[PDB]
Amino acid sequence: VARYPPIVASMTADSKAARLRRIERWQATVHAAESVDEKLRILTKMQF
Amino acid sequence: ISHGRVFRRMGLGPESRIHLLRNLLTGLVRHERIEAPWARVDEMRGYAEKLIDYGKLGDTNERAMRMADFWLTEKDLIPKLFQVLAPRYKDQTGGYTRMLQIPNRSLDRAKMAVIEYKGNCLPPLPLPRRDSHLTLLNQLLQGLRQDLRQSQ
Amino acid sequence: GNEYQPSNIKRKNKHGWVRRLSTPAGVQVILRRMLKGRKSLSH
Amino acid sequence: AAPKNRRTIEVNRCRRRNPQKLIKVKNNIDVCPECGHLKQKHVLCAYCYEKVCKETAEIRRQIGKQEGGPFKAPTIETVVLYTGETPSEQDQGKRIIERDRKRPSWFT
RNA sequence: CCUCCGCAUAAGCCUGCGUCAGAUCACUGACAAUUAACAGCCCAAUAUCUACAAUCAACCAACAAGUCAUUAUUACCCUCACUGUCAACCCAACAGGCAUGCUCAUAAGGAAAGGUUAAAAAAAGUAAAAGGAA
RNA sequence: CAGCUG
RNA sequence: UAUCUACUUUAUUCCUCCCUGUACGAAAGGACAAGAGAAAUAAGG
Ligand SMILES: [Mg+2]
Ligand SMILES: [Mg+2]
Ligand SMILES: [Mg+2]
Ligand SMILES: [Mg+2]
Ligand SMILES: [Mg+2]
Ligand SMILES: [Mg+2]
Ligand SMILES: [Mg+2]
Ligand SMILES: [Zn+2]
Repeated sequence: VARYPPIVASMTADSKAARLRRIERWQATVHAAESVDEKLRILTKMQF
Repeated sequence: ISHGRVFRRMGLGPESRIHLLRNLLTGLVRHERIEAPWARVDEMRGYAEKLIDYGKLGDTNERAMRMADFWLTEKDLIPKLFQVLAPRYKDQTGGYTRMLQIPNRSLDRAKMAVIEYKGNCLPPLPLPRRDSHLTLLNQLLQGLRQDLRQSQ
Repeated sequence: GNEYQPSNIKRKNKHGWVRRLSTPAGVQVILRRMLKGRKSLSH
Repeated sequence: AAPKNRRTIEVNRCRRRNPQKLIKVKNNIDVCPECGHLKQKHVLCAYCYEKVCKETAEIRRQIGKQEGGPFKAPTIETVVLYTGETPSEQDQGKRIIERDRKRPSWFT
């Protein structure tokens, strides 16, 4: 009955756990991308 | 003119003072003892004792869980506030923290303070003791108390 | 004061050894620097 | 504006040596009874507070070793134990932070 | 908590937060590094050819009329050298400027607060009774 | 002109 | 971007009303003063 928030890092902090969580929100956009052109447009756009 | 202005103005706005104090309060729920500069500490001391008074309102209370959700930036401390700190202080009604002064900070010579939460596992602070009851003045006054009790 | 907007092509083409020797006046520029005793006669 | 004349060292010495600019001899200063290094009243002893700070530093290091990783605040009270001490009957249902030195005279 | 910033190439600069050591709001000495496929660095003559833009090019639509090409004979047999590759960087100022490709809020990059108090005056922002250029 | 606005 | 001098807490008025539409004048006319009011400004809160 106790509604504890989930123990995760934050999305906006300047830490190293928070960065991994930002990586997960990018990847979560890939999982929810419908067509394969969308997925391949996400997985290749940041040119490093 | 600041008559009856009760809040320090801090940080770089009202929002930023509430985020500074929220970081100090998060630090003190986590570590149970903090050195920080003095004005920041007593501002946050006001907020700290209120936060336990929301911790005693029960885990199941919705308003308490909203306040704990805001005020504790690390979410693992919200089980600590409702199962460690609030059961610890379930007897006494106030005075959950103690604040003392440290010597001034070496860097910029700021007035420094410690607050801890009372009754924590950490080594105790060198608390300022009153003088012994067996001193000269305290024995004269003890004798005087014995005489004024002898009036009845 | 960003009057100097550098490139090496303009620098060697303007003031290099070959442009200095291309004219008689420029040869006299080199000769004056050689007589003052300078470490850089040109670019 | 700019200064009309140059101030002299007689005027200057009267300015920067009057008692509003001198350092006040303070007299809060006592001797800490426990350590004998002189402290100030109304302020904790620097020395004894440095003792307590260093021991909370070792204890928090071992808290960090027994937790492992961030976001591991236990829902249990904690007890610090030193070498050769049984956990008491009161210490049951509390996580235990074993130390490697002796129990100090001032920790209790 | 910001992010109108980033990451690369270009131009520029030329070892300029690598390791070891030391002196000095709180540089000197030693050592080590940038490895070519990317990019520069090209071309055997002598003749002779090159009327019909580009624009999703399809028509349609035009005028300001356009950025791209060979053939003939002769000579020709060895082969992967040389150079660039670093950085927190340049031109200024003691604010600004900067070509191009991607990312268009970021996976990348960062911090507006030395500590306090909360006077005046000044700057900026927000709110303002009734009135609405007086 | 009407409207808004320290 | 203030160096020097100097400096930084020394109750009026209008309108109304009354007295009075009396005094005064002889008719026209028509008081003062004092009082009550309501305003406004300034001064101090
Ligand atoms: Mg290639
Ligand atoms: Mg590079
Ligand atoms: Mg980042
Ligand atoms: Mg401030
Ligand atoms: Mg400051
Ligand atoms: Mg102005
Ligand atoms: Mg208004
Ligand atoms: Zn002491």
